[PDB]
Amino acid sequence: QVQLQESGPGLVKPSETLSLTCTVSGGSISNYYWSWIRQSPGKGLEWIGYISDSESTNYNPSLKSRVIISVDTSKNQLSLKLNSVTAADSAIYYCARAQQGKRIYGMVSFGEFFYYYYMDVWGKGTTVTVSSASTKGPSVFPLAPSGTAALGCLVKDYFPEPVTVSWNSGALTSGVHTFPAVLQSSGLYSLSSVVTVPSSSLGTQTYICNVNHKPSNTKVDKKVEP
Amino acid sequence: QVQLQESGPGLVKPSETLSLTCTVSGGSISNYYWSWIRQSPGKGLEWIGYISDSESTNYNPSLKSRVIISVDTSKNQLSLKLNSVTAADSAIYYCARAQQGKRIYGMVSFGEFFYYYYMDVWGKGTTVTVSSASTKGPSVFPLAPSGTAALGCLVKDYFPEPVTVSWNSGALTSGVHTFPAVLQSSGLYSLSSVVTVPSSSLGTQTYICNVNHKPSNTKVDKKVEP
Amino acid sequence: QVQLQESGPGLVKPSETLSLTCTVSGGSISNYYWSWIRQSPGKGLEWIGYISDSESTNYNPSLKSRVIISVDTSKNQLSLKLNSVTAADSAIYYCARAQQGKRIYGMVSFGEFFYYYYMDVWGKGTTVTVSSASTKGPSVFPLAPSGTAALGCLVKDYFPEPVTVSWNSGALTSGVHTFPAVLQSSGLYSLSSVVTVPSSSLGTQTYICNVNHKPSNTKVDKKVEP
Amino acid sequence: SYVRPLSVALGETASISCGRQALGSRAVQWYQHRPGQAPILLIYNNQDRPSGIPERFSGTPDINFGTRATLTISGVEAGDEADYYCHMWDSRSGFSWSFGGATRLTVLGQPKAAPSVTLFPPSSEELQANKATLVCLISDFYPGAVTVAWKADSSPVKAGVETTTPSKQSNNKYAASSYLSLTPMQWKMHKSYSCQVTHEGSTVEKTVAPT
Amino acid sequence: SYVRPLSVALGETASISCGRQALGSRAVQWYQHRPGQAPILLIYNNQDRPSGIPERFSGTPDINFGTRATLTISGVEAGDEADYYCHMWDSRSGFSWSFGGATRLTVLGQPKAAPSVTLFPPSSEELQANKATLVCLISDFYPGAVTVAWKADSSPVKAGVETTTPSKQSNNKYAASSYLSLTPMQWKMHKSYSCQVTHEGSTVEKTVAPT
Amino acid sequence: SYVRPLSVALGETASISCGRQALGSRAVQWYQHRPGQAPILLIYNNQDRPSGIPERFSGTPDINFGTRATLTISGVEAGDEADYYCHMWDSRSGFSWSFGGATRLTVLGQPKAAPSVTLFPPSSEELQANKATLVCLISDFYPGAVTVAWKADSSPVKAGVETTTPSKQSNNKYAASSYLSLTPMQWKMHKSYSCQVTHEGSTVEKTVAPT
Repeated sequence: QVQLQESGPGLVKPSETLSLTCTVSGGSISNYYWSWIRQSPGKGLEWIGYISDSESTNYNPSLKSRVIISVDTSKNQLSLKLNSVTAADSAIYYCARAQQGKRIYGMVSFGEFFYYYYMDVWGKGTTVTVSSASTKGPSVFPLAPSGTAALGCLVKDYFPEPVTVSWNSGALTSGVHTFPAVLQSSGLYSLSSVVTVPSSSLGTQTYICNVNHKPSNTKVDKKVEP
Repeated sequence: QVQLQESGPGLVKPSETLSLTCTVSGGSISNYYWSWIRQSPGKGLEWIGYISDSESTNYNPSLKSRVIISVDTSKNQLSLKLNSVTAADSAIYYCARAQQGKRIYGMVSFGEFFYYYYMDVWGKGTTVTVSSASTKGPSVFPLAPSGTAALGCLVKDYFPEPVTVSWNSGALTSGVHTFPAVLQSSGLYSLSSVVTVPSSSLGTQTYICNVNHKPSNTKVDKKVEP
Repeated sequence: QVQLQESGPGLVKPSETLSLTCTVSGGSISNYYWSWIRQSPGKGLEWIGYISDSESTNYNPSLKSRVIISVDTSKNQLSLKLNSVTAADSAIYYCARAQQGKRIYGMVSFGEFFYYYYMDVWGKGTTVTVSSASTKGPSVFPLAPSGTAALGCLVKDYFPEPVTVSWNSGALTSGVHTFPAVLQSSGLYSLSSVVTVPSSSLGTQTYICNVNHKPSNTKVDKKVEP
Repeated sequence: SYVRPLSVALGETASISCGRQALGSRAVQWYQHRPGQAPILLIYNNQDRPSGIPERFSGTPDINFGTRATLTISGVEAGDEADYYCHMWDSRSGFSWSFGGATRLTVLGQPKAAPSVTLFPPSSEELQANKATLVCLISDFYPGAVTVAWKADSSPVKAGVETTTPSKQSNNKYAASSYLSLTPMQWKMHKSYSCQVTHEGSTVEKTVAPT
Repeated sequence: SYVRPLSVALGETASISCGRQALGSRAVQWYQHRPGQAPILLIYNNQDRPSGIPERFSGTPDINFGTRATLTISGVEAGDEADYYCHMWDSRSGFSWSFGGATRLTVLGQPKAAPSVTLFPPSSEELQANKATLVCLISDFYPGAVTVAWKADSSPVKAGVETTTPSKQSNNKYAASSYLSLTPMQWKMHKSYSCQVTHEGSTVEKTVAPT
Repeated sequence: SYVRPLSVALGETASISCGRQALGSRAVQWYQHRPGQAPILLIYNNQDRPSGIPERFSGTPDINFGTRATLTISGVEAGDEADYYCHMWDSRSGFSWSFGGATRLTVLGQPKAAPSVTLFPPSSEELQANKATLVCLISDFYPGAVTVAWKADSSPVKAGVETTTPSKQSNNKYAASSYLSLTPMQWKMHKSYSCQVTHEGSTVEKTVAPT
């Protein structure tokens, strides 16, 4: 019923205002609590802050001095603004709905209770990289094949992570296998997607490899054939 | 007590009367039922027909129009004649004794019973190939050796299957290993027989490899030595 | 409390008096029984003889004619002298304390008992080789390295067995792995010692390989470095 | 005819239901057949088994109508791998000419066995005939599936290779043969030839050179 | 934050004790997180679990004080491998901003799986760009650790290789990629290139040559 | 003397019957001996065991005549692999000079372990001496049996190799060494040298080249 979807730049220069947004699908926004969570490599999950149903804010003191969370009720969008970003600010920024719980141990009249918040539905994450380097679209090269056979699609020299790859614009989905990237010494990632198809399908089921690298708005297509 | 042994051409030209025979060893022939069974590659076991102890015949309607089964009581031989053979007639033709069983469910007076036949002792099979191609004897080449060691005997370019191989004319039997044939693109089979013997037996236990290809009546022998 | 340590030539010429000694550490010598035991390759453990606390002797009749066992109570040393040694006299000569047991089955008055001896604490063994060949010190060559890494020390062309190897004069002990020797066709043994150390330890933890070949009183050292 | 598979773990009890169900009183025969070999009549009457067949092979009798014909093989072993035919006779239907379908029984949980590769160089008499054949003999491996790879020196060679599909041996293991045909000059002009036999996760290599 | 490991055999019951013990009445949340994926709230109140989470995930309630907060995962499977966070709230301490430590759960006794290597030669369009890359794709292997080895003909080649640290797949197996970069002349002037993938005790080789 | 073998599965109870049976009242000693090491007196009187030996090593006492002398090792482990001698004394026979036969105990069902190959190139000082030796060091493998294969580039090399028969290590695994001797010119004039170590079903290769 309720799903969330993040969206961000992916690349932000050092000492610059990072800005992400998050869309709610199915439910409203001004009747729930929403939290921003990031997860850096090596470091654990870090709670950034949250916003109420009355649009009241409360930031983590770890980054209180430079985080501003907002909300737009015209639709179901809530944003995040983080300035003065450093190299340690690159992470997968998640977006989740917080649910207020009231743990009561003594007398509510004396205030012998405390509120706790928990995230019950999360987003999918937005990869964000803080680097002085500039974005670069990839270079797609086909890998033609020769029981069954396997063909590929080589996505080399792009920055930064990630890159989505679908086969036949989304039609081909069985046997697809996209492999994690590789950070070469030059500083650019290199991917590789491969599907296993029946050998007899070589003539002539068209195999269109789709590649999208949003940090450079450079989508490309390429066909494979022996 | 009772054993059966088939014998056939192995190669019959298309549109020609195939003919096989079967010998009974130990028992008689005119006091039992006998059935012919063939098994083609891919297709299951196929019942061809049978003959009674009174020499009455009953053919499978699958090949009723072109099968004739006979019997010779002078000894214990029963034959099979199949004409108009096609490529699908090549199989391993087995020979087995059928035993009549009378399953009674109701009243024998009203005929409420039926006869069933089952084969309890079989032969070993005769490989028969239907092909326009001509027979060709093999070419035997020795494979000298160098805990233990292993020597071989290469039987290449023959047609059709099969070829029997014994070592030391039947004396050598421990550690013998004859490998299934190979159908090359030329259309001829190629075999290979290998025994594992103690290394010290190299000097000088004679190792005679025997090869027999009956479809060409070409028996040959060859010795192996480093 | 009580430990024993053998000591011998390691190499004795054919038809010559072999002579070994054994030291007791912690206890005395003139109050126990002591036995000499050798173990040749292929043949089992062989009891050579023993000596009493009163220094009375009793040799195995297998080699009674040419074995003389002695004892020196000034310290805790007991010796062994075996002359007319042949090639079959090369073995690991062990030294152990024998404990007299008196098994009584009938009446001690009639002598219905017998004494049995058992060795409860042994030495470590002394390798002795009987050969006309002459001793030769080894030739040590370093094997520099390149998670972790491994460096080595090549001890080649020595005679006879054995050779002790310690790393950093005894300091380095974790990850050490000395491999059994190799008898080349020339007739000389060749060893190899290797330790696995952290890769970062390459700069610059000194790795000194120590090699001792007592049959030639030729100790040597060598350092390894990329 | 068509083949219906069945997998039974090693040591379990196999239950092979017949292909066609009877319409009246029945007299069903059970045959064991491994391709390239004569069938073995397991049970002739609805439950009567001949001599030379263990008690672990049992069939269902025709007591009351409605009972299906099932061959039960208790304590399955690797030798029980074969085709099982259900020759069905009944009072209602006619004369049983067809042996029926074919239940392909495979016994799971058998011990994995590595191959025993043996490579032979071209014989002298063959080279005297201006021909040369390298033979790679693989045996005693389970499960029965291997991949061969021929290399001239270090470079691969795929033109001129002939490989056998695996074949079960008398000891319930598999065997395969590979033949690399080449001209006698390609055998002298190269340094060494290798046959790489990859089975399960591992690969084994045996090499030969003209010396 | 720091990571504390835990090994539980396949099928057993995992007992993950919380990082920090409560000083008063508590309300503890349990999150499941596998890196590169959104967390999964397993239990929100001390024992209340949301929908879409099996009954085998259980937490300890706050009945009497002194009971430690432990997440129990009965019947562990290979999918249960993830980081487990214990978001601890209590009456005494302040506002729980930190999710706490991270219990790295690994499930022992999983079936060993051999890799599926696939090597591609340099594409024509890449060679037209005066560059050439050999790619070696490894997948479906467990345990997730392999070693790659690139050889030009028979001689080794280590200058120009880039290999991925293994990554868990959706089927609980691992995948790795290896990229050998070389000039297009070094691709023509050599006879063949090979990628040796050694996993567990065995090694598998896939080779390619410009033909 | 002759050696009589015995196989006991891991964890079972070994029953080692003595070589010679007693004619009268007996006093039997049991010694544990692994070749290349000092024996370990397990039991001295018919059942008395010294200190430093677990209770799982037990011997039969001489209560009534007729009982055979048997050493029982309950809960066998890989460390229990050794030669077991039965020093037999009795009232009837004379002085027991011979330790008797030798029961070679092997513990079945031990975990298979893949080797750890390590290949070193010829050292500079050795090459300065106009000699060159390649050493291939294999360790931590079980069962203790491997096959080495030396190749110059891709062609095999068998002239000049010396290999050690496996030897048990302190951790109950095996180790072997292989030495390929060659002239320093054959080390420079070749591209690379490899040592292929095949253990159980798999083969592992480590290669080295003069660079």
